[PDB]
Amino acid sequence: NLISEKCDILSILRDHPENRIYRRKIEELSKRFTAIRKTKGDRNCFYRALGYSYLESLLGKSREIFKFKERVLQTPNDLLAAGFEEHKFRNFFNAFYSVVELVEKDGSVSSLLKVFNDQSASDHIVQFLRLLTSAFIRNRADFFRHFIDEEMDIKDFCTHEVEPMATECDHIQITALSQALSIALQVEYVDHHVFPEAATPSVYLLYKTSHYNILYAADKH
Repeated sequence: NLISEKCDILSILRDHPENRIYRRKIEELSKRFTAIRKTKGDRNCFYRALGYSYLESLLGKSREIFKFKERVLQTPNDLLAAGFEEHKFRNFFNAFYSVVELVEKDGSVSSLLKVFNDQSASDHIVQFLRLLTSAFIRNRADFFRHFIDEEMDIKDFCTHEVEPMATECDHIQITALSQALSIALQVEYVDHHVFPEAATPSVYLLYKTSHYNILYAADKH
């Protein structure tokens, strides 16, 4: 499946024999986190992980859901301001928005996970999040241009490394999407620019070999 059920932290070792060199780190994670979900490794897992994990965190939080829904409703304007024609992002927006309404009206983890495990609806959701990232980059080109070579074109970067499905993310894309959606994200690293520890993150991800899974904090008891 695209997004797994919750499993033990220590399952990162017991499975995967490659992972035994990082046993002490995995054991320290096991004291701060209580679970991990696995995402398929298809070059889209940053977008799929962040989008699932963030929408999961909103379940049952009326006022957070309210404010997120209002931001997502403004997203067509970011897209249009970036140069995308309504014609082209429409179906991706609709699919994203329909998961936000599931969150708001259904409110259940199992229905959410069912959308994110449906290849088609889930890839639309990814493609939305990618176009949003690209829009955000392009509308803030004066900032994001400092992250690539001064003779490279930020627009090429969006066209080739952000918009197409199955292009791996890197720090630019993670910074752009998180800022676009106002997500407080903490990335943990099992073993080129680290992400900071967050105050009260809604999403924790575990990074290893350019792949992202989702962590759940035992910030508790």
